[PDB]
Amino acid sequence: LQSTLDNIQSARPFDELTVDDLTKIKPEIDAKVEEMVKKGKWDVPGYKDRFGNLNVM
Amino acid sequence: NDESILLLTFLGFTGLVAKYLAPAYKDFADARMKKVSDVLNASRNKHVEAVK
Amino acid sequence: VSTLIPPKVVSSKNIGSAPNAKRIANVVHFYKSLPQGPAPAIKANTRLARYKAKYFDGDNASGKPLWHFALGIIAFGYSMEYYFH
Amino acid sequence: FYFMNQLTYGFLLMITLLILFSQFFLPMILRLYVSRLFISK
Amino acid sequence: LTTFSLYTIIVLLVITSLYTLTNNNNKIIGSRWLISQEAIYDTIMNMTKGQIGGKNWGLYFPMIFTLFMFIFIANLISMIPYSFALSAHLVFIISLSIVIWLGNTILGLYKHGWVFFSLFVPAGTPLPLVPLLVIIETLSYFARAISLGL
Amino acid sequence: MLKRFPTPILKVYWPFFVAGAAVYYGMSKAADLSSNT
Repeated sequence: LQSTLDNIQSARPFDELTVDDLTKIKPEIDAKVEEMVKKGKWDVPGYKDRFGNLNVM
Repeated sequence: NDESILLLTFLGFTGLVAKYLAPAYKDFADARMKKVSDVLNASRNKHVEAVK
Repeated sequence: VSTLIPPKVVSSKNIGSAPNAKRIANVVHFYKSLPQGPAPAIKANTRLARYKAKYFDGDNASGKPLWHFALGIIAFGYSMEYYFH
Repeated sequence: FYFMNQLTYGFLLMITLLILFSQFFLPMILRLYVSRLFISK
Repeated sequence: LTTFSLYTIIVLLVITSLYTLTNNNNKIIGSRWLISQEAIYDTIMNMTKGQIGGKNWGLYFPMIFTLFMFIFIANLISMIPYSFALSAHLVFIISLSIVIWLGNTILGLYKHGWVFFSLFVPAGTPLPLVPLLVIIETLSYFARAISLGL
Repeated sequence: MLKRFPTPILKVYWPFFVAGAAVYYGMSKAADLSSNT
């Protein structure tokens, strides 16, 4: 816990981390994302529950 | 001429867009930027609290 | 019945199976994270890339970044009409 | 006249966009949203 | 050379660049310019899963996200001093209209097949009145091409 | 940045493509028969 927090209090690059590098940090992210769009469904249960979809403006 | 009136009107339309659509698109981009920023910051500081 | 070790049974299971799963996701998430926004790679310039990393870059993202395409296509089309009409 | 000059020459992009965007365009937003969901959990 | 290739070249150069170049480094934060896609794609998916709701939502939603932008980009050549969205001819809508209608009839014929005679009558008008309803269902199917075509 | 994920349109978008091929063939035939130009 102490080391993870030390890797948290200044080691969460929430702005300039590569997007696909999340699949590098999360080994199943790549597989599931390929799996998620692969079968045909392009939606996930609340993929944006805390985010907005927005119109053109 | 055949390709003149539209050429002169292109800058007029662009200025018309800059009058409203430029700041409008700026506001739309900034609002979503701050919304996603808060959405990621809350998740981060909540995972920090979960580790705590 | 008699004496035992009620506390020492933390061997058979660690506290918080759900908190353990959350913390294990936390370890992989925080460890495999950039030190401070590492790996940017913004600049690029090769024939068209000198325009891509400059004009399609989000430092401005204003209206002129798209309007450069309109000005250029107008330059092309005026010569197109000259060679055509 | 000019019929076999933009029919296939235009629909080529229509045929190609299926392989282009689906592995290229929507992949970006899908992976980004899924990763943001991972951070949400 | 050929003028049609030069006309399609703008699409061939914009389609890949607007997503492989407008984004900074393919970052998840959603750039100020990248806010455009960040707003458009989600509204697109909203309708896609919405209007095609059910297990048919995932059947061709990516096809929708694809097919939507082709015509919109091709018609973007309208405000230039010599503007030309497909050289004032643009036979392209003919390609996308009747072929898509025949694809609908195939989705009724390849997946739905012989049940294709069980859709033209939405509610009633049985054998005593089926032909009149089919007489306008046929017109609707025929003209759905021209409604999105031209 | 850019990847090529396994997008199934070969066994998913086969029917529309086949119909479009038939339409292109009909257009070629009408370029010689119906329109005779």
